[PDB]
Amino acid sequence: HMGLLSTNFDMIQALPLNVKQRVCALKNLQMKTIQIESDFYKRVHELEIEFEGKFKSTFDQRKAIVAGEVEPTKEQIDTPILEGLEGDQLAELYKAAEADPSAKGIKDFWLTALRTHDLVAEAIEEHDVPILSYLTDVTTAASKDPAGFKIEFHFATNPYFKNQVLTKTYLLGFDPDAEAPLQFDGPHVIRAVGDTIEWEDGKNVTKKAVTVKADSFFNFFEPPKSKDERNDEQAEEFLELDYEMGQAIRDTIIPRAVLFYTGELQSDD
Amino acid sequence: LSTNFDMIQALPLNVKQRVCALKNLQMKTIQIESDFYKRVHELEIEFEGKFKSTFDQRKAIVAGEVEPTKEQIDTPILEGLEGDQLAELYKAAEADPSAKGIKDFWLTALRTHDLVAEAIEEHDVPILSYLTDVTTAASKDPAGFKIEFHFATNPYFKNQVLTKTYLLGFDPDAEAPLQFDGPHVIRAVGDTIEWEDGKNVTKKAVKKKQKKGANAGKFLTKTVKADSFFNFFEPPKSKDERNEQAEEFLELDYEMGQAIRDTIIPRAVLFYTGELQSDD
Amino acid sequence: GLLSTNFDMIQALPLNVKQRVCALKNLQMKTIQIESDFYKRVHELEIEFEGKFKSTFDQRKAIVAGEVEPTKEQIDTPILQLAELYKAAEADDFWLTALRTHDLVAEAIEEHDVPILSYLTDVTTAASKDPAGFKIEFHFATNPYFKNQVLTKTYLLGFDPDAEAPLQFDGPHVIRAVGDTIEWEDGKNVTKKAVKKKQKFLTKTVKADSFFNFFEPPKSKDEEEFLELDYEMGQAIRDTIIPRAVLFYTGELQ
Amino acid sequence: LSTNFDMIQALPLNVKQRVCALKNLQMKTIQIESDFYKRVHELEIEFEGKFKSTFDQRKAIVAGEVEPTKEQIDTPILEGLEGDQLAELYKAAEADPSAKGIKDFWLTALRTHDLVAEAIEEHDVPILSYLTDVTTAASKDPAGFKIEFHFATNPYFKNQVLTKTYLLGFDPDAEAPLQFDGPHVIRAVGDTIEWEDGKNVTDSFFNFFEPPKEQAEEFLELDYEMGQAIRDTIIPRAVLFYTGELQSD
Amino acid sequence: AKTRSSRAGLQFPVGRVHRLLRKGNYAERVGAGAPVYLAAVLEYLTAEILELAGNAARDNKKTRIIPRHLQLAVRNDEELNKLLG
Amino acid sequence: ESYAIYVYKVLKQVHPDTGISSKAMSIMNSFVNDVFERIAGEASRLAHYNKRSTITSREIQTAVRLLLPGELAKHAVSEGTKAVTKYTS
Repeated sequence: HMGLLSTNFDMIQALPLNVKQRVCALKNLQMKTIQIESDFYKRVHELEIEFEGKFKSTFDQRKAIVAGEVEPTKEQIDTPILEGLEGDQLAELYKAAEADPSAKGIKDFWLTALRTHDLVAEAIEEHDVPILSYLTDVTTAASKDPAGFKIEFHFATNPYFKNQVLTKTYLLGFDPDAEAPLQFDGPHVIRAVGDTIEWEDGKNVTKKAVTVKADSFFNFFEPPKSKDERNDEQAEEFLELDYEMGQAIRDTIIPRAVLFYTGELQSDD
Repeated sequence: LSTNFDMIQALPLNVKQRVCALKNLQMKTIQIESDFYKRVHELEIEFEGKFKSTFDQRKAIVAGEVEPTKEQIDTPILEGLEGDQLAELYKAAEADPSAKGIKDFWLTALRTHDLVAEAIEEHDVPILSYLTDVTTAASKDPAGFKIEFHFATNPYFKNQVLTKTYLLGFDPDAEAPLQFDGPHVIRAVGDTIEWEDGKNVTKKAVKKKQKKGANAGKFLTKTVKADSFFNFFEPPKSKDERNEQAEEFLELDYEMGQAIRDTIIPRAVLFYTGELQSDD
Repeated sequence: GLLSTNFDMIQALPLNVKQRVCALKNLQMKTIQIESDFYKRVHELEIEFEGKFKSTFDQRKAIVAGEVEPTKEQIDTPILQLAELYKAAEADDFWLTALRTHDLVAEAIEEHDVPILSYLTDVTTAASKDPAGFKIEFHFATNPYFKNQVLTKTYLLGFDPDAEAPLQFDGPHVIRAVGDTIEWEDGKNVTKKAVKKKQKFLTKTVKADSFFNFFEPPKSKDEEEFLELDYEMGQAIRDTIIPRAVLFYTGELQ
Repeated sequence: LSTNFDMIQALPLNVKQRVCALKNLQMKTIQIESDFYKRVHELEIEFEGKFKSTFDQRKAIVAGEVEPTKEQIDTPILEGLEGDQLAELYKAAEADPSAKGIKDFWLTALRTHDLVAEAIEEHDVPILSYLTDVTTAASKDPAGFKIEFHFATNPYFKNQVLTKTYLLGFDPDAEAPLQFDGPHVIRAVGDTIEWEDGKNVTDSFFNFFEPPKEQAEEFLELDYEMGQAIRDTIIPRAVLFYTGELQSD
Repeated sequence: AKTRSSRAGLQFPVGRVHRLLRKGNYAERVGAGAPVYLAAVLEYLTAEILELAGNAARDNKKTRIIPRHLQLAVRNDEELNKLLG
Repeated sequence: ESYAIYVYKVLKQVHPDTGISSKAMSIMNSFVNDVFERIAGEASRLAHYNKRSTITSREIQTAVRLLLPGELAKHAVSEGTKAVTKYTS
């Protein structure tokens, strides 16, 4: 929160000017230390881009398993479906339901994973659920040239829209702002760019029937703007929450999708 | 912690084997994450030198070894103040020449952080007033990091520097392979405080009753652990070392060390002024 | 303990007599150790006599399995009117009947265990010295319920007084019991049963009543009367049923 | 009468001859068991000497002939008592030099055992107060055991020791071999008490030395059980009955 | 100690309770008094359950409160059973 | 979340030399978290009937009374009020 109302404000008020000016020097060096951190975060972003290819293979296999394209191996089968289960309990769970050959792959896998995460769950409304049942994969990739990252929602052939993939892009800034140089917590978002959904007829859940904007998860592809039309701080708050949800999908859900499917993970950590 | 458990129960064994296969693939992703975190650690070790200059200048200013420059003076002590308030704050106290440096600087910074604040007791305050600097550095070959509390010549102990090292593992735990969130702690190594006479605040004596003993219904004097911040240099033994409610204390020890290394040391003055308060 | 029937007397004894009583307790401990050695010797005697009983028990196994035919003297032994009883049926499950005749074992034998126990070719017992204990082997035949040729239940026993309760020695006690792993086939595990819960209904396999739970013994130190009852059933099989098996078959013992 | 009687009758009787063969083998097993019990009897006789030292030390301590040792003193008088209660109990009475050892030790031990308690009458208590020792020993050719009640100089009878012997059979019956459960009792032989004048209490416990040798066989069996209780339970753990911490049959 | 929770006599984390209340998006703003109150109430419930479960551990001659001890303590106390059951 | 350290402090305060298992401590953590969730949810509901959705000691108090049964509720309210009093002092 910073500013005044600083926990140790009365102390700094009582400090003689001698130390009051020394504290000012420490603030100046703190600004320099913040700048070094920004360079660090740029390096970490490049490191994420480097490892994208290393993670790609495992995520592609997950997509294959979810889509029923490939079958599990013996080693994969001898993996506990839920961690922390005794052999007796594991046997009970495996023998609690009989195999249905009709069910090809995991159904509603990404829908369930997204709705198990609290932040994303608050965005999913009832009319978006059947649409999200078609989510075959959710992928992310980070760029350095326009400084940002993207999240791609790969859908199947659905009676709601013709788009095969819906893309959400975030352009991010790694340098601290001059207004609040000491309030640097990592890369911030400069802007967000959504997608245009080729909705079928009468299926656009983002629009109400009163035509006015409705509440839907797919508004995620209609992000707020930074160079808005002056015809509005709520837009900035909306953009920050949109960025937070994008980070939740990119950094937490996609890396550990099954743990959200199994529900063994929640938003914290 | 198996949210959506009834669903997993209702899944046909056919889909259950696919979910377990996904868990195996999650283990593979975790291994790649472990390699990522190893690289990130090397990056921090690389940036140690870049941070050194600013941290050393801070240490010099706090100890009164150097005086602020014009650019340093024209930096607002409290960011976000109105000018009519900044001028009043500067003119609210007159300069005292006796005060050489910033006293209790590291004491104030450590006590403003919530987690560390819960560890500092009042009898620990005068000892922590001798804290000239707090530095941290990371190792790759033993795979860990250290926090060094530089003390001055004090009537509490003869130790010139109190060092706390954490040996941490970057590979997923065999116990909880899917619960990998980054490097975990293998064990923690404290220091031996050359306490003077009657100054050991980490240990006390209690006249307890060993009547709950062995053919001895008598009361005896026992040396019991006393509540102090310097018990930080007597870390909880790891699983291998000595053998409930000890892994939790060790994890809190690791959390406090991480708070000092990642949060307080990089932004110490922000905790001194209290403009930033983190918890965990 | 302090609730000793003659506690007021023991307190009323002068320190002079009380220290002498303490001496008697020490000598009692020595006597307890001598008894421990005695029981060890009796166990060694049982192991020695195992071989003496072995030949007769092997002949029993051969006769029960139809491997050998009886001799004239064997015919001339009363089965329990003799002519009427012998001539009552025209010519052409030993352990099942024998075990179900013993009351304690019978309470463990349920209906679904009867066809399984119809495969019992032999039941044998033997005692060990270095791993101080004994074992019971239920030798089964080729059965459509499990692949086990023999199901073994072992009891590890302690012949030395406990240091916690040194004066409470009553003979060898049971330290722990080790069962066996039954290679139950599919739908043949009589120790388990199915049940469901409200909502496709979710099936929940649950514990069932069977004699073969005898081969799933209670644990000793893991996180007690059940273990003692398991030991009692094992003692009944080893000491009473196996030595006089036909006497339980004929019903000549109550 | 046989529980599984219908089984033998409904049996095709071809295998019934096999059952008869098993009956013969059971007779053989019964004989082997008889030899086993004989060996156990020899083992008890062998262990008599091992128990002798401790039992004689008990006799000396009870009679005040010897004094307790430092190790002997540092044994809790009652098991399961902590240091507080143990010290308090020791501090409940002061040492009386007018007591020669344990008084009525064997009387108390015998009367704490349930079966023996039912035999002890009121007039037998002062007589049994002279019991220095109760010992037992087993024989092989007489095939049995004996219990000797060693008495002191008493104004009730001149017998120094009253002996009760049980002659036992370890061999299976030839007529009915299959009802063998171990050594049985053949007979019991008491002693002749040289009572003084007006002291013959014979309802009394000392009728135990006048053995009987449906109700008479029951008398012999209960007499044998009392003898076994004295031999196997009371004598081995006499002090446990003295303190009353053990009451068994 | 010197913590926000030490300024109310409580041994539960006032700061952590505040953070959880804000992070849970229960409302738009939360004052300082609500974390103090909530942490105090949770500390009281923890203390009462621990008291009953440790008394039960004593009645079972155990220095470690096993979960069965908490179960017996909860069932025996009618109010605790109404709250937790 | 985990209140294990604080639960342990409370345990040593109430019973000095008793201890708690790790599974019992998990049961205690679930108790504390469940009560937290119920009290916070009720506070949120009672704050919807307020302006700008601010949660003070009032909403927590009302939730405590509406959830905690009988004597427990009374004692909880007492200690909450005491704590807010000292925190303000």
